[PDB]
Amino acid sequence: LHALLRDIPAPDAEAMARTQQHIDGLLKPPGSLGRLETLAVQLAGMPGLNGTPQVGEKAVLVMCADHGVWDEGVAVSPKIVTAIQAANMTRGTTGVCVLAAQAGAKVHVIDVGIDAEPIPGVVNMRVARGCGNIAVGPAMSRLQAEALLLEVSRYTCDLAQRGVTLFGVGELGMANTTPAAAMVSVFTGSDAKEVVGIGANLPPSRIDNKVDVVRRAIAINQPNPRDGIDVLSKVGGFDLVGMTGVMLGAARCGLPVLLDGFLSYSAALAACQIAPAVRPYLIPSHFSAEKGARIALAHLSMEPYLHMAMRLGEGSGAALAMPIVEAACAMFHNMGELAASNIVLP
Amino acid sequence: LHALLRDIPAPDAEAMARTQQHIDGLLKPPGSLGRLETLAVQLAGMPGLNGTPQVGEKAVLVMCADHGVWDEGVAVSPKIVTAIQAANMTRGTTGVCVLAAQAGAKVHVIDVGIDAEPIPGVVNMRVARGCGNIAVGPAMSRLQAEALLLEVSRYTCDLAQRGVTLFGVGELGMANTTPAAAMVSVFTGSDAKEVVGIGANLPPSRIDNKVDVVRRAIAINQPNPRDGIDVLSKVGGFDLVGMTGVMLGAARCGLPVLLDGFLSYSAALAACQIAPAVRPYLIPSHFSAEKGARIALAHLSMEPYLHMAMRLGEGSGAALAMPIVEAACAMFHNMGELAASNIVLP
Ligand SMILES: COc1ccc2nc[nH]c2c1
Ligand SMILES: COc1ccc2nc[nH]c2c1
Repeated sequence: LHALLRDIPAPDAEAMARTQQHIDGLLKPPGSLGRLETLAVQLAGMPGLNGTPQVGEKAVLVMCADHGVWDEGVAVSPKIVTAIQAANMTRGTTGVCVLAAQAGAKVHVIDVGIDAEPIPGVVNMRVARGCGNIAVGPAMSRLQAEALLLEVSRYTCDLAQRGVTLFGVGELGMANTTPAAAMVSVFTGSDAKEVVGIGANLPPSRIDNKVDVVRRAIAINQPNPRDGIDVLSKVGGFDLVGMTGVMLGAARCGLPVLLDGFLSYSAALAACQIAPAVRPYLIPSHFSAEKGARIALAHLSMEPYLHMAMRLGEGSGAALAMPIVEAACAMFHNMGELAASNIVLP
Repeated sequence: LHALLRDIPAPDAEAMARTQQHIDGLLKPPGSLGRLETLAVQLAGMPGLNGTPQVGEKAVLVMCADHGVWDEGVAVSPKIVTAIQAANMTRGTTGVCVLAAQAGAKVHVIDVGIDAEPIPGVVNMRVARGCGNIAVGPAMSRLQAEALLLEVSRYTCDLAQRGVTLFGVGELGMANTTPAAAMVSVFTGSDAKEVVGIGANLPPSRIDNKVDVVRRAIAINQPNPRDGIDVLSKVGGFDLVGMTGVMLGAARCGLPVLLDGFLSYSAALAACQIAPAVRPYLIPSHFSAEKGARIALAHLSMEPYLHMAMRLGEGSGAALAMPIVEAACAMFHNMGELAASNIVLP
């Protein structure tokens, strides 16, 4: 793990300088393509990309897990939905599935802690049948966290070998916006009221209780903000852990990762906390409709591309942004050059 | 023309109600897919869509024209770029071309007023070799405007027959952000300073002059804000006119049109001014980096999906949004249903 972390490559500034130069000479007013240009330069700096903005195979990793905190009345979806939906993931009927297929990406369903019998077709990395209830104690042990980090990391980088160059991260677990709020609050120093959202249609009347739960998790666990692994294990969840793992793995592998929504922001705060070197590999997707979105993003210093008012999760936002990433490559590679037209612009 | 305008169909509320119902039953928390849901319902209401969100063939229409106002020192690109770039459009090397191809859309280059010899491969609808200089008089005659409106309209709806279901609109004409600013100012009642942008990298020192030019165009022409055709003809341009025409045609045809950036916003204000019935067919794409973007959009009551800091034009933003439109259809059609999973959500 310390190994893994140490070995995260820095971006190739040399490749980046060449990219910029090339971009500047394309058939257009310099910088006219805004964020598409920036995006492309960002990709060129990623070592696993071979000095150029390029997209090979695409995968979306969905981390599924149940949470003890569900018993605190924080989630109106019935617990079993995790298991059901997870199964659906295997049939290509979910929101992520549909969106991924549209993006030509492949969805990988990973069970890291579902409170149900194993589901065939789902990758089994199950830590336990749901995590501990953060309202009265830690979600899991430090060891348990580090281990999953390792395991997910590896799996992630291993896909790299199969030709994957672009990752999308997602989750599935009833009541997960709660631990998410807790983490944000902790890493960010914001009060719970500020970061707690309605999750999957939580009735306005039930908000108050959700906030209390969050505050409690915090007070009881005393998670240390300067220690991401500490935070994750105490008030996080299996699914949160797994997302952070994907992020560490893609970074170690020198590859780009597309974030999703609020849950994903939480995991990104942790990964950056654990390894700042991770930052440059992260790519925002959309701007989640969850209440704590703006704060979480501000702390990440990220401005998403898409404003869709989405709040489904599953990695649906991630899939949705893939074409944008492809567009930047097409731009980079297929556009003609000013010089070839004898055009000169200031 | 009065005919055309009269015959613009209202959206099918019945189809819309069925869409919503169907959407609500999909494998997810109701409304969790935000704007993607809204988008889909919007499409279902379009008569040319056959009661459902669907996308057949896709086309991007690029209106190219030169402007007399170029002589007022408002644009740093050399005039000839219109002609050059237009030619490039025919080779698939431009920004729109690259983006359209990525979206599987076809680009249609239309010459409505280029100040150069005709370009083979380009559709010829040339009104004149550039429009009049708005700083000292009208861009063209009312008749000239109405005619192009008619001609572009028809061409547009005619594509509908060839299987096109989704239009994207774009332009190409050096110095065009100037007439654009003028129109915005007029329709919006904003002062020129507020709406005048840097266009294609206009040096900050040269801004002042651009604003004066705009104010002048206005004072001299006295365009009537309650008359879109009046505005267009006086301080607009051939390309502006043509964009408005695409919009009227797609609406008459009962089809959706994707807007681009600032120039496109201008044309949309005019079309809505001329025919409010046009509104429901319009679909924002991205949020242009041009200074007058926010005002123009506010007047259109539109919130774009994409924040890319783009300012290239050509219909590049339009192409970029196409996959989003496709995504809403996929969602609508390929997602599984809650009932089929025995899942019940509040
Ligand atoms: C290719 O040079 C230019 C200059 C201005 C432009 N506006 C749209 N495309 C452009 C290309
Ligand atoms: C299908 O029902 C549900 C409920 C919550 C969910 N969160 C993500 N997908 C979900 C599906």
